Amino acid sequence: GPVLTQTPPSASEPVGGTVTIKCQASQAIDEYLGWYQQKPGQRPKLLMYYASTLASGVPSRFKGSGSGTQFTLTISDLECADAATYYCQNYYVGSSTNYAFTFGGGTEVVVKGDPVAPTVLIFPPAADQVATGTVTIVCVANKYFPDVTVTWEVDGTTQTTGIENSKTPQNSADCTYNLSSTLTLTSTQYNSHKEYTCKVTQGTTSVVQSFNRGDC
Amino acid sequence: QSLEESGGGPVKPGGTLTLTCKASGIDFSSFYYMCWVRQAPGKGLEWIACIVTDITGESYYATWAKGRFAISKTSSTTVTLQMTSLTAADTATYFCARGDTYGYGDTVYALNLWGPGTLVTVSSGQPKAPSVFPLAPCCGDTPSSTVTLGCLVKGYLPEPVTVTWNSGTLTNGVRTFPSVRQSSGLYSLSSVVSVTSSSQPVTCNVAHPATNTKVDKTVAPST
Repeated sequence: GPVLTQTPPSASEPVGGTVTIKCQASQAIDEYLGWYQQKPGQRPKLLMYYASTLASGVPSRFKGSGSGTQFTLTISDLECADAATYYCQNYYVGSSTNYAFTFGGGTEVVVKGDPVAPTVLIFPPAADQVATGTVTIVCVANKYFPDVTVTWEVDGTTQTTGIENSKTPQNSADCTYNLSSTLTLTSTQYNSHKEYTCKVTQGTTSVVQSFNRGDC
Repeated sequence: QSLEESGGGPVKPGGTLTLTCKASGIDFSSFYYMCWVRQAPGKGLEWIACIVTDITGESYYATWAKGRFAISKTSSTTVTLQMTSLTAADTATYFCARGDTYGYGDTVYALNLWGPGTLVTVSSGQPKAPSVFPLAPCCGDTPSSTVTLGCLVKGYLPEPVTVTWNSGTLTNGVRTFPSVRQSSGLYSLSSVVSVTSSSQPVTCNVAHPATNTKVDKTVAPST
């Protein structure tokens, strides 16, 4: 059936704030339109159906509107717990030849808390990983906002390969992230260098953690 | 009322899976749409098919799903989704969902009930158990009243793995990061826990259902 286009693709608003997101149908669908919340790693939750009717248990600070082709979801008094992706969906059966159940593409909502710099941990590879011929150095950035960038240095040289980053969902209480960054090297590479450095940057702020292989 | 999906797992491309959805605590005096919805890694929700639970057993398919996918009500509490000619494009979490039928306009005409989802991974790779490595701060580090220790869970296929700490005694102050998939198709992840430093050991317990493996790694303080 109809194609649903959601905008913006991502929104960021402060705690306590109000965000309005949009769903547009390629053809008229009356009010046969539902809204869902999906937090990372969780199942979808119905928020709203028939465009504006609140699902059971959902607070009135969620407000849906629209008919025909243009729909909105407004969330007020934003909480860190509201950080999620939000989907609209056409839900309708007229007949065997006239039905629709398609979703919009989703809108990611980031909720902004106060800025806080991370504390940073670094973990040298254990002896038994070194034995495998490949090592992984792990850097963890705890409890931070907003987003960070990670740089790795080995004896002062910036690494350009072998890096993988993984970010947790926003904390439901304080909106902060955690991040693991790993640098993978051969055991030969690892044993040929001394200083290993993880640098975690937020704009004009950086937090740097290092170790010296000889000392471990 | 609740839904639970099953029958998900690894499959080779071209293979066939049949998922089933178990409905529990339901009202038999009412009729519903039972639907399957999938979600590719990092992607949006994608509707596959629905079926009405009345005597008609009438079904509704996404266009792309006609042919390869077959939904059917196989009991009063069970709906199945048949998937054939699988491609890695079909790798996704597969949700069972339920919503009301139209009635007199007086119903919850949307998908109000959802299962937790079942993971399907379409890959040519054989299931592979993870290697697990202890993460401890460098030996040269000044000791503190607390320490953060971890485990690196490397090179497994497919998702998921489960990581616990001291068999579930340690739950507060655990951070288990989302896996990262390497170009090889293998996955890795890390888990860390912050503890009050003590004589009690800290051990990560790593399970990988797809290979029926369970490994413990005791993390020395590196001291």
